Amino acid sequence: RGIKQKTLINYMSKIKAIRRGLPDAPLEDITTKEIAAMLNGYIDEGKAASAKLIRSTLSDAFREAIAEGHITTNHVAATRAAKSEVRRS
DNA sequence: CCGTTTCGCTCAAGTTAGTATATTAAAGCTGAACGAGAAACGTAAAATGATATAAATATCAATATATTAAATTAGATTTTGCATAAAAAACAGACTACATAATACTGTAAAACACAACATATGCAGTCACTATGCCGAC
Repeated sequence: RGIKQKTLINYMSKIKAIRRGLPDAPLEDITTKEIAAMLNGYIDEGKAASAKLIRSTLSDAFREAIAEGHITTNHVAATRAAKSEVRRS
């Protein structure tokens, strides 16, 4: 997709967290519940900004999957995105 | 001179900062296959350079005089560019006459199938054998 080096690393850092927080079961078997169970698990730890990037990266991963004949719908576009206000003074 | 500890670096996982596009519409680029006329080449044949010497023929000045090709006219005429207009033939604008399809209407056989009482092979209904290791039992 022609990225600017660093940006690519950011994605990999978000993908490595998904495979460790979500089973390696079929995509169609992945319900919306098990996606919010892991998501909210990082929202209570104060990592609100992290949950926003993880869901945005994971959601886009399925859009490409649907395009290549794998799944019919994205069960990630149903969950809410955690808002995060800047705490930096 | 060498060892030990601090510091410059990069990998790994959180915390923020920034900018915003998809289709129409019509080209523009470039690798690869497609299709004739004119001149430089080349072997072969025809014209010419090679070559020389006494005898034959041309080289040329300076001026008188008869001769003639041919540009320079100058008047004569076919040739050439351009229509004008009517005789003669082509061809729509009419029309009845004639043979021909779409249609108007009568005349008649027969295709296509329901309906109904039988007739019966054949698939389905019900039970045992064919064919060969399981399971269970010993090794």
